[PDB]
Amino acid sequence: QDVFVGSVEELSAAHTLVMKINATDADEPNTLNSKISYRIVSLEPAYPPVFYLNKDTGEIYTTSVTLDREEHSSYTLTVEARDGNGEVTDKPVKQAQVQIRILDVNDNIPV
Amino acid sequence: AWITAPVALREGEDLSKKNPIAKIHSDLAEERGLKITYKYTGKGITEPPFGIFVFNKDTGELNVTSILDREETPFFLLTGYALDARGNNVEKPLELRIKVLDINDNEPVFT
Repeated sequence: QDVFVGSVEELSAAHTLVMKINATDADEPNTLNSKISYRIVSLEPAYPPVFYLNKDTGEIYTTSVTLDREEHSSYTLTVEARDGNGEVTDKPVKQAQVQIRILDVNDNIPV
Repeated sequence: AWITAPVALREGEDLSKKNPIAKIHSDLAEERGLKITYKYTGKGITEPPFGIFVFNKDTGELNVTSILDREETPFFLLTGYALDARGNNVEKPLELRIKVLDINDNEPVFT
């Protein structure tokens, strides 16, 4: 799909599951030529790395860097999907946007 | 080191051709064949408000995304850093401030 969508709470833990993505390829099935892997080519704000992408699965996890809803209430990522054994040249490929929406927690005290 | 006054930019103009508004670079790395990866920090990059700045990890450069407004903010305060592929902060930090300059784009209001 062109856009993928996910959510997560603030003040959460590492390796906490956010959402899944997928892609497909036209070489023969069960070959290194169609063996899909994933990567974050865009994030906003780009530093630090707050998310992790299992190349095993296309599952988006958190990293050890904690999100805050009082900082940002959403994050937009772009992701790129690759195969085989060669490496990235200047010629692009099709990429897809990810959208991670933040959930509040009760870290602020009624008075 | 040298205590600096900031780079100035002005409100209400396009900054496309005024970028980059900071840049880290080192030809002592070049003479040695060394590579470096960068980070920046502070306003717009790791702290609020946001929607103002972005930075390049490969090239050391810092950009401006938008048009400034001086009745939003007079100034901004950041820190750039340089680090190697084994985690080592390679040189003294880029201590770095930006100043926002003011023109008559509003008319007075009564009390």
